[PDB]
Amino acid sequence: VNSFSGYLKLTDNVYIKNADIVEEAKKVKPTVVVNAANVYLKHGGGVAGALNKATNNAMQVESDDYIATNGPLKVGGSCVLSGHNLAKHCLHVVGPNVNKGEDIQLLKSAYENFNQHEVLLAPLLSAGIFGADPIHSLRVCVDTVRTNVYLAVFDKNLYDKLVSSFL
Ligand SMILES: O=C(O)Cc1cccc(O)c1
Repeated sequence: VNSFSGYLKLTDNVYIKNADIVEEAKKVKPTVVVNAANVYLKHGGGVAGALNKATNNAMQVESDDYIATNGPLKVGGSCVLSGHNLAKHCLHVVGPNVNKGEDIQLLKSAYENFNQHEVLLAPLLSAGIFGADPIHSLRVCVDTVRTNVYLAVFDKNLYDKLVSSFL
């Protein structure tokens, strides 16, 4: 048993809910929250702008130190940093950004990072301002992630479409 409430079960291991991932993280304080990161960990907008704002910019301060030491992530890659006031840990995962010309095949590599963690609160990778088809992102998630993933979908209209079209 875990602390996640109100999710629809899609598969053995994948759950979904219409929720603000910021508000969900603040309520649950999961072990791992996933950020929709870019390779520079520049948390300007979307989930990383919203997650970073909720940390009062402490996520960005930590991230800048990480990049100064290690250099940029790979598209498809990840790093584990603090979860600040939102979670124990934040898994910063870089899905391909379609609006920058990145290979959508890298979305499966991105979701493979989730398998290193037994339970996660996550957004749909490469959705929203990263420009991918969210229906596709949910299919890749279901067919790639084997650990227990709790997906927060901000947009109620998209949530209903994801559920109603799910095979
Ligand atoms: O949550 C959503 O409704 C779709 C979305 C919006 C912003 C970033 C995402 O990964 C996904």
